[PDB]
Amino acid sequence: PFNNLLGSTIFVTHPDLKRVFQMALAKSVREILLEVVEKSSGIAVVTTTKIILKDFATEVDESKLKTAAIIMVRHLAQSLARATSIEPLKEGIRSTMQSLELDTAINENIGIALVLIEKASMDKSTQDLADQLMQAIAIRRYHKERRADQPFITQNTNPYSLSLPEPLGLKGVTPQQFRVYEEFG
Amino acid sequence: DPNVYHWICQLTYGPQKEQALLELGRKREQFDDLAVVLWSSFGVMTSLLNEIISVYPMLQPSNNLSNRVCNALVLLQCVASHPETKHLFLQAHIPLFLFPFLNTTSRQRTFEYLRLTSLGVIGALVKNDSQDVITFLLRTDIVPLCLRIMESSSELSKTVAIFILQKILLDDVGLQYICATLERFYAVTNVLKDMVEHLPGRLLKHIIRCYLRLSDDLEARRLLKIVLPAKLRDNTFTEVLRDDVGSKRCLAQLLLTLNE
Repeated sequence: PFNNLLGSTIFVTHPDLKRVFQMALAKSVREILLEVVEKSSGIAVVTTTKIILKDFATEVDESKLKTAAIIMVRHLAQSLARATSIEPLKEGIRSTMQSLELDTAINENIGIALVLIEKASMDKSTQDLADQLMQAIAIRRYHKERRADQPFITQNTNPYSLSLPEPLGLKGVTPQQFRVYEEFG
Repeated sequence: DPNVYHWICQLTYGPQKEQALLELGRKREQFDDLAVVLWSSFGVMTSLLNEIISVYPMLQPSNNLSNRVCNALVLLQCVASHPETKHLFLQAHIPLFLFPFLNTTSRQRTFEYLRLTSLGVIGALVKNDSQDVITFLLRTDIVPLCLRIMESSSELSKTVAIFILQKILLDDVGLQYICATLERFYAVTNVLKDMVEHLPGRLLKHIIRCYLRLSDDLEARRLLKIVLPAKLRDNTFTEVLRDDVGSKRCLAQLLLTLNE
């Protein structure tokens, strides 16, 4: 659609064919968009929820939880989106093209279509998580205001993480190094 | 013990971390532990998952990169099949990241090992016989995907594929999903029929096991009467079946269950 479908030759540079091409991409996207986003984000928010809470059990400053919670589920969804959408999109993009050299043209412009299924599956992921992190975000607000100098959480289970060793395990608070791991990627 | 802590530390932070992945993978068979240590440890699961998700753009067609991620896969395979960490791993929706790997059709030795290692995880996930695993797997396109593997590619990956299926069929919930419809029934039967004609090996013992399982369902028991591969009814496989008692007792019963 926008930005001329650059760069390419043929289908991009021929106006009559340019129209039916843009119509093929849009129909391709709208077809799998609903199917992909629901499933991908569904795995993203769940798999991050269980991971983050386990690792962050001793962590305070929900802003520091939110920061590492958001970027984890966002990037993980965007990665599961592109990977999921790539194959069926193209196969559909060609299938809807012949009905109404191809691979060379579409592989240049498949970037846009992918970016939408990413952006969409990301935002619904950041949403569904925030609603499911509410109880975990709230239970730390009470423990922040009501009891300050006290140790943190141990909400349900950390039986084997009660072990001693160096920062492969739960501490106090999460050290700057441990918080750096989930701070990047 | 304390050559492990340093490697795990490296895996999370320390620069090499492929060597550590290699080392820890080699020592994964001892102490009957470290499965819990891998899960309970901070940053490990996030890191192990990061190794996997870095292979996604590479799925367009490789090399040692495929060996690196394969080492992270056996690590996850170690986490799986461990009673403490199994249901935690399962309920954490981690294994669902291994399906795009399994979707790869490439027959290169690399992608052959990729799928093979990844198959080991799911195979280990069903190894301990837990019903919640089955009901989780049937949520997904796994069973049709295994069927793709069973007919083609490598005898090794096939042996893993037929095993995973046999486990699902063994469960009452799995035997319901398969053999629910003719579309799903004839999807599995034809492949099993193909492998028998296209055929010591374990592939035969598992195939017989699957038929004997499908012999339970009466609606399946009827259709199998006609749809049974004649090779099994014949004596063709007898010679190789003399060495396996269990395979013989299952095949004999399958024939006994067949007809009336």
